[PDB]
Amino acid sequence: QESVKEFLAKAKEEFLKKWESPSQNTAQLDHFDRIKTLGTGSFGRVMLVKHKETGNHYAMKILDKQKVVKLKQIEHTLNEKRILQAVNFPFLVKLEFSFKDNSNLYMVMEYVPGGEMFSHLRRIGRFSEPHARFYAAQIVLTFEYLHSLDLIYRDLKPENLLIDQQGYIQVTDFGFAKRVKGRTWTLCGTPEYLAPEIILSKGYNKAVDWWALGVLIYEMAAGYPPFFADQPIQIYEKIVSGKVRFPSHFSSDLKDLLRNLLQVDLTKRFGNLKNGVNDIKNHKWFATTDWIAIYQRKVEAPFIPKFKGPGDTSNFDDYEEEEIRVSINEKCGKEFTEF
Ligand SMILES: Cc1ccc(S(=O)(=O)N[C@@H]2CO[C@H](CO)[C@H]2O)cc1
Repeated sequence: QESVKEFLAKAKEEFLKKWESPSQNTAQLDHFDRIKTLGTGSFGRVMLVKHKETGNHYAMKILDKQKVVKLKQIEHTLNEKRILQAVNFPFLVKLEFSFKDNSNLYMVMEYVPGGEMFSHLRRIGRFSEPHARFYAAQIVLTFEYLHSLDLIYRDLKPENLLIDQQGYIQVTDFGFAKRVKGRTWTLCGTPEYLAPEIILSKGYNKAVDWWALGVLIYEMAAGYPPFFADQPIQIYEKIVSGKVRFPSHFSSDLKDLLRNLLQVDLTKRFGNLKNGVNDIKNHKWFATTDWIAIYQRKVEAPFIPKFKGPGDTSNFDDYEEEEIRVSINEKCGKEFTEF
């Protein structure tokens, strides 16, 4: 374990140096060609772009400053960029450039052509336990890394897990990630993945990520999430009850792990006990996992996504292609000074 302690100490040193002195303004919009819209939201979109001089493809997240302000996401968007420019881990999508202009904020990330885990999960129905375990191990290591930096991720769900050319996970969307020593209070995340303490408006901590991992593993192995209902209010009632029904095809080890991750009492939840992540890593469901081999990407993946090359968009969906305009006048300059 000294090797792991020293790895995490170095990881924190390197994070803190970038955290304290964030990079800014490392590209500009007219250095890229727009290719395709890969995703949208209420205040931003993600575009496939190509750098005009190098030919490299990237996933460019574009946030409209005026909408970020209106939807009360200022602090969250500053968190997202400051954290992304400071982290470095094999299963996190890398931020290559960031910049802003009169209208928008831009985060230029590596493009992962294999698509969201969500698509592959829905296509296949459910993943076998070995397949879910391969992905789950990556998330465990990623959360060990993030939590050691005092970061809470807060948006684990299949849509945010991209599958790369080797079949490994790259986590995207740090819009809810936050550096938290102690507790935090914001209501955020997708309903099916919210821990009870979020729904109950409590001060919560990194244990919410371990709850979300329980939801993710259940959904991967069953094909649907454990607290499924038609409307958020009904989902929330199921979550706080914590009553779960496991499919009979689940192994006993999987059920036991999930009862401990989907523990309503955060003080009893795996990942949040005295032994921290080691209660998860040492659980019988992970007995076949070589944690070092996973980290080193030496395990052959269950599944390699089909795609033709680094510019292929076939694993992503089709969206209306809308203008990306830049106002002649600066909007919300003060709010985004640090970006
Ligand atoms: C003998 C045995 C080997 C592997 C597993 S396993 O738990 O790794 N996989 C299970 C078998 O097929 C289902 C879907 O994966 C699971 O219940 C269980 C039992």
